[PDB]
Amino acid sequence: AYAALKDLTLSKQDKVFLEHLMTEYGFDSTTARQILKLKQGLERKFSSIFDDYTQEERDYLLFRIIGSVSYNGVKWDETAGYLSRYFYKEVVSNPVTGEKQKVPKSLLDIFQELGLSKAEAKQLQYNLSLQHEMAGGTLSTTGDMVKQDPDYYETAKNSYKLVYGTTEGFDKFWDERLKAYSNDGRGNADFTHQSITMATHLNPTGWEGDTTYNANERKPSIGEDDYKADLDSVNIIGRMKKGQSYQSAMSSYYSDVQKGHSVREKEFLKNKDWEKVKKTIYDSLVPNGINKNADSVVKDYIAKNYPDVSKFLSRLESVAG
Ligand SMILES: [Ca+2]
Ligand SMILES: [Ca+2]
Ligand SMILES: [Ca+2]
Repeated sequence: AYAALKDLTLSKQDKVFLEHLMTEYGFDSTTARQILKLKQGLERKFSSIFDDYTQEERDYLLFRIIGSVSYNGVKWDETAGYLSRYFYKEVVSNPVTGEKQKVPKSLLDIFQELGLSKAEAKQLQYNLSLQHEMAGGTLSTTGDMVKQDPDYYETAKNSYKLVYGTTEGFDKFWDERLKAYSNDGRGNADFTHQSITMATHLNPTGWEGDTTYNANERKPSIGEDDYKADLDSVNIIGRMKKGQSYQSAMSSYYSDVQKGHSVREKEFLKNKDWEKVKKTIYDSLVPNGINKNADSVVKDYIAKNYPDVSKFLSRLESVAG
């Protein structure tokens, strides 16, 4: 655990970054180092010294690629941007003409272009999806899965063998990852959710989608994993806009979160007006028959019908004063 990061052969800044990935989301050193490998591939592919790209574009690409594990399809391409603009293979499309066409690269092929081996790419994708599904603390140990949903258990087991090549150790692995990714059931930030939120905010062309009736999703849904992801997206993007890279801003932010008190909520309320947040959620969730000025009535309505959004409001209200 501690023993893994002594030798390495990473800058002090990179080790700090790896440790934040591990602490905040639950990744072990193996997965965290694979995420660092992706980032290093982006710097080799999109230079600011030998080419034209910027650090913010490289940070966007990292968020966009990690997000695509869980958020894909044309609805997300229009929203967070098309990865095919940056990752493709060209093939002769008409043998007589010589005309070529650019064929979009799959997510696993993007991972390998950026430096991961085929096995590393499969492991990274799997662990990013696991963290995404487990972060909210709604999933079960294999021991409870067997009894409750035996078909989900054998499905999950098959996915693990697909990745690692064996069924051996699935129960121990799943239970170990469930404790780490879910923060022992209490909730960690949903990393792919945070990533696609940040990618969307950095696309040249979050909490609001999760707290309102937007079309696409399951209505409002803001479990603890999305609460942290949504607020941390806004906070870290804000630090980046002030001049920091993603690695610097997230390192400074998670350090500050540890050193302070309710820093996640206080910093969110400095980026987003508490009254605008309240108003956005009220207009979307509260029917016109309820006087929105009668704040005690509204809070009891939300508390009864949207317990997750209620906690979201209670936590911010608490720090708004
Ligand atoms: Ca989530
Ligand atoms: Ca402000
Ligand atoms: Ca209801």
